[PDB]
Amino acid sequence: GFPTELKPGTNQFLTTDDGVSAPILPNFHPTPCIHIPGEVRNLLELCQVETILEVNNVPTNATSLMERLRFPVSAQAGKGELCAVFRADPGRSGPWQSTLLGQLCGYYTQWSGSLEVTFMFTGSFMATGKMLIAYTPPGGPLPKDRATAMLGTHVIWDFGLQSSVTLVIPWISNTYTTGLVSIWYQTNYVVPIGAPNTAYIIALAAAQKNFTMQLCKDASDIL
Amino acid sequence: GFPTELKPGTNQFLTTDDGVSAPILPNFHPTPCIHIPGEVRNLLELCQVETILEVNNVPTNATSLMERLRFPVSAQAGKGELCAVFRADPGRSGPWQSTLLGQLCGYYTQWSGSLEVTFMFTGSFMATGKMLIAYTPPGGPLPKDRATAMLGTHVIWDFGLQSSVTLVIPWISNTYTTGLVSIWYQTNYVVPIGAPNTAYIIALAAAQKNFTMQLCKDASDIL
Amino acid sequence: GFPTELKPGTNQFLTTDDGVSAPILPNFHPTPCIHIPGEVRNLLELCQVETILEVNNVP
Amino acid sequence: LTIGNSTITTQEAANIIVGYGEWPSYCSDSDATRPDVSVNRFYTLDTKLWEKSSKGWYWKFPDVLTETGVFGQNAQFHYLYRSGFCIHVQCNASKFHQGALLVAVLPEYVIGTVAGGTGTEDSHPPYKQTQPGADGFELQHPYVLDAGIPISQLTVCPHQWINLRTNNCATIIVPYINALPFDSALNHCNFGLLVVPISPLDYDQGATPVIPITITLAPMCSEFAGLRQ
Amino acid sequence: SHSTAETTLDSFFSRAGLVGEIDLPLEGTTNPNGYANWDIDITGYAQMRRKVELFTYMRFDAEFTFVACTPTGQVVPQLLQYMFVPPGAPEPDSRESLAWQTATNPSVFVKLSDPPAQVSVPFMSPASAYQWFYDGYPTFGEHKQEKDLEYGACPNNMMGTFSVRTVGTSKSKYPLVIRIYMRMKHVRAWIPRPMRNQNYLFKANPNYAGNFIKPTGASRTAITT
Amino acid sequence: SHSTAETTLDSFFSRAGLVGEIDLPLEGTTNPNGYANWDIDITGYAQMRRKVELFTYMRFDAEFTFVACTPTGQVVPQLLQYMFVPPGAPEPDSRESLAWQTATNPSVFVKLSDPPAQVSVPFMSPASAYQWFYDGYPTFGEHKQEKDLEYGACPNNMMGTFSVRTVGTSKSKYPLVIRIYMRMKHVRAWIPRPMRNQNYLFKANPNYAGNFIKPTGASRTAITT
Amino acid sequence: VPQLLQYMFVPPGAPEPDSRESLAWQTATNPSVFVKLSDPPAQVSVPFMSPASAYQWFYDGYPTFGEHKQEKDLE
Repeated sequence: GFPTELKPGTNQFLTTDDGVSAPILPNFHPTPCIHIPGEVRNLLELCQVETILEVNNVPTNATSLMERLRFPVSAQAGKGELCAVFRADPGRSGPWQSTLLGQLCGYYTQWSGSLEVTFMFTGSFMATGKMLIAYTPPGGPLPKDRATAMLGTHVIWDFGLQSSVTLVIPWISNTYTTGLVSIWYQTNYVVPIGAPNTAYIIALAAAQKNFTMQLCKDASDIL
Repeated sequence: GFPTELKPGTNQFLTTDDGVSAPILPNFHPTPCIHIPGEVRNLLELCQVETILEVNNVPTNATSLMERLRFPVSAQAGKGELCAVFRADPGRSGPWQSTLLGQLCGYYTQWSGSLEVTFMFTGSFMATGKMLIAYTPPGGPLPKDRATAMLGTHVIWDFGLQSSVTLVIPWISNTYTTGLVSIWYQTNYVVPIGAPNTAYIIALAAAQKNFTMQLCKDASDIL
Repeated sequence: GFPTELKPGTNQFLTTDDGVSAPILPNFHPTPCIHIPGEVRNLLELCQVETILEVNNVP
Repeated sequence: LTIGNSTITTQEAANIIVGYGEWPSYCSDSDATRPDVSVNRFYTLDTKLWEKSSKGWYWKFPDVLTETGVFGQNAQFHYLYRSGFCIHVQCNASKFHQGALLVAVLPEYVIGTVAGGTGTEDSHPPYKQTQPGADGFELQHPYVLDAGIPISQLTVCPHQWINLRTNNCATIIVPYINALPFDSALNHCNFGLLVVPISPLDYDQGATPVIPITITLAPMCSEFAGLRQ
Repeated sequence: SHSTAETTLDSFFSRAGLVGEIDLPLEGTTNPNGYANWDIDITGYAQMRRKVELFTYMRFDAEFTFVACTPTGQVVPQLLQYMFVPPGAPEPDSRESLAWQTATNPSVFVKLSDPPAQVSVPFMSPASAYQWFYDGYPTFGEHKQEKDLEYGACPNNMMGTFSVRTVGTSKSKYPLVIRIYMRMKHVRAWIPRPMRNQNYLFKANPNYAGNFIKPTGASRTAITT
Repeated sequence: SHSTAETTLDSFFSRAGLVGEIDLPLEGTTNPNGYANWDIDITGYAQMRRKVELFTYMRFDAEFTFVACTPTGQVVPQLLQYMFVPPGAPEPDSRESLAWQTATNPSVFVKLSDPPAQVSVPFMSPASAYQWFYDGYPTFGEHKQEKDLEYGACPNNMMGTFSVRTVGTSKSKYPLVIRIYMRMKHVRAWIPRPMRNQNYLFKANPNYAGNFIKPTGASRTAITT
Repeated sequence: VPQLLQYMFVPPGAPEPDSRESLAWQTATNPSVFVKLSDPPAQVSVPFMSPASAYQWFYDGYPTFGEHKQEKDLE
């Protein structure tokens, strides 16, 4: 009875449409939601939880899958280099995808931020020494030597102080693709007579406030 | 004349839809509803009315259907056991479906609550004795003996006091399927010379405030 | 449920029509537009700019 | 703590963690006796053999305590039970010992048995596989915990890390956490205790090859309740 | 749900249930004249009868829908109109009866692409409440010397009937199947009666069988549970 | 975008994804009776199962749409009605079963020109949250002397099923293909669980294969990057 | 003609479908609308979702953000 010409897009079906229809049960009402002690309103608080990282993914056979979780340190190495932490890319395959944060970012496309890698010392009681952490800016290649790592940004890590580590940016410019953080052996691990010459170290990573994503898209590679 | 694209679900037909259309008689108006003395606004008040229960459904032939309504008590039994009241399940077949409350709950699915079974004593005038009622918590099996019933929750019933019976819960836990209430012969029915040795007892059940249903669904088994 | 007769021009398609529809991404929101120093709000200011003219188009 | 004849010393300068920082609340629905004289004494679970080849231990709660202990015998009377748990893990090591143990509590930890062959056809767990009693069973492959649950994802739930360097003992208070305040006692598995070491025990020859690890528990909120059935 | 508004009488009783199918084949004996009349019988279908037999007197509004389709589920471009005949007007007997000319009923022009129309009739019964069995003597006189056939008869209690016919001079070339869905909206209880336990044998009389049965005899003995 | 409202959970999770196709050919063995019942299984499709397995307990409302078309993408003038059977009512077994007569479900009369109807059902599960694997003993007694087949069984956890059938007495002469699109609107997290890394082998049990694999082994050596 | 058609957009993150039975057809993020050809064509709107702040069809510079200039730079 009211004048209206057929406008385009009335019977159109949308994949992302959000509409409301009459309930199938206009008389049976759902029970009220009771209070439960365990309560979470945003999954993001769970998203920035700390996660362990599996570094030693070098083996592949089933006969050596048990020691993947932890990696050893050896005193045989002297003034050498243990391992270079891979580029902080939650999307690229490797140890990153094994992490919960990597599985989170596996459904997204872009990610930009500054990452910190914390280490807690687990040597012997009488063990002493100095271990040195250094970060390399993006674009620049891997440092050639311990001296090459030292001539850039450098952070002193003492074995008696655990959490003093902080993220310091090398430099900012005004404009491989991304840089990586590496560890070098400043002093070989030394123990006296009667103490074991090997130990294990644990690596853990977390998410900062500046970590965000802008676009959501449904993309799962596995399975 | 007004822009509008065809939205999904315009000509959709719903089973539970509630709509209003123009009356077939826009000029003939129905007569006003006059006041009548008999008046009920909610059928629930009728729903929690008291109902009689038919216990002795043991016979099945047409030649014994007359005494179904009442059951006798005999003095020949001494320190025995008359009958175990069936589990309070209005849905399961048996004496429960014969009740109005059972017919009510026959159209629903779930029901949870605590039930009380009241007995009014109808022995002889000079008859005396003590009769004992005891409830068994769910999960636990039927008590083996009168002593087994006594060692649990127990309620003393005197023949001079009729309505003192009340519902007392055995115990609450923090987690067959449901328990049943049973009656046991504490003292055999005794009458002196010149008095009859048999009598009849009546059983009645009602609904409490905590009795509710959440979901409605049309399901009739008969016919 | 509401009375309405089919008025002319409901399903009509117009070349110059300007309508709005639901976004394809109701949960992914575009990033806010940040401030940049170079800024123009009307192209007309560029329209009345001075221009050189090529007279000798004889060859 | 000094309550009666009990006199023990513990360390109050440790990291006391509480799950979400919320004590259990009481229910007030209608869907339907706390002796602490001879039951409040501290119970010490049998010591486990912490050794280099030790893979870990698991325990179902309160399944293992249904009948085994005094908690078992006084739970055999009440149909329902609910109480808090006092986690008591301590490290006793010398200046020549090394290691790192990871202890966490996982609500609703489902157990998975072995199922080989090309065709998926499983049976039901038997009595001893469902509850082995106090004997326990050592995990064959803890890397996925003999249940298809890899260790890398155990951190998602509230957890804490054990470094024996500074602490001598660790006490964790986990409240009575459950989705339904009224639930079955002998049927539903509330949670389980998993102890998975990360750094294997290390020591030179000459020291004790096994470290006595102690697990102690106490009812924080003794409430049998329920009805006799 | 958590809110008690979902669990109210409106959602408990609001359910469009099947009442019957109108058989109008291409050829047949029942209605070869191209139309049919269906009296509105609530006692005809067992489950709705069992629902309404809990009460006696009540007050509700009636809304009707005519869902018509072929036995293959397809639609055809044929012109159809749904017209209700009031009880006062006599039911049409011939294809050209004057009962088709009731001016009181408005008409709506649509096509089968448009979903079926909705029609509502209020409580127009002369009495204040429904009564299917009439206890007493309809005659209001002293006549009790003849054969009183009026016992149980009620020539005043008809609520009317529906008249669905094929519009047009030409006979329809398609077979059709019509379905109708009913539900009660406004329910009130005035005079309660016991809810029936023994099956009825006839719809127009409360008569029963001579061989009564027992609702259930699963319990073999009172001792066993 | 610039506004953070576009990047919220509603747009992150609002996406109608395919759940399955209902095969109702002109002739066949699966459903030769002219109707079918499809149980609502969230674990059946891998990606939505992988999405929902991040959490355990949650609370959401369900909205269903029935998109039906021929394998050639054309429409036919056939009358169809979508009717849902409650779990309490038994699933219909025969073409003339009484389960088709549920009065609680209203009906809508439309044609295929009208786009598919939208139907919404709230959270009607008896429990407060979804649980697909039941840990414990469904029997609430001391019976542990027999063969306990109930371990993992839950005869109370069915959410119901859909009943789509060809309306009419005549058999449908057209083959049809039905597609259904699902998305969750209101999402809340109560009890987190680790997100699955190893592939499942069966849907009704958490069992796995005896030969475990590694998520990725691209990194040949730790030295190389 | 009475044929059933649906318009579905694939996000750049999701790969383009290669086969008729590819999993790219199963993107849950896109709602679906059921209509017929009698209904005029549907209207779909997408905002500016480009990662940059503005359009750029010709890219001047080196996409590689390293010092690699010894090989054949096809980028």
